[PDB]
Amino acid sequence: GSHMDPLMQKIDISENPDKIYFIRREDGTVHRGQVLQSRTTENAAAPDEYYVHYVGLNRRLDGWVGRHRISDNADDLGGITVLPAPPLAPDQ
Repeated sequence: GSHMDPLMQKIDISENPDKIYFIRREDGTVHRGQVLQSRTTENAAAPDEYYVHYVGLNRRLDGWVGRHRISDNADDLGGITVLPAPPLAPDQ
């Protein structure tokens, strides 16, 4: 949460627009979605939202989604539409 890495400067679209991005829905069920735009709010030092267009899914569903929801890999999101077992308060 400080100083943007010289590479992790938010996912770049101009490289694979066709590439389908996965987005974890609020309920939890992850679903495909094409990203077209993105904005880092006024602050522009942490905030950032990507416009997602769920493929096949209702157009109304389309909107803005936080970076945390979008990910190139599904496993990170929800392991392919599956809720991960809640941690029993892990601590050494």
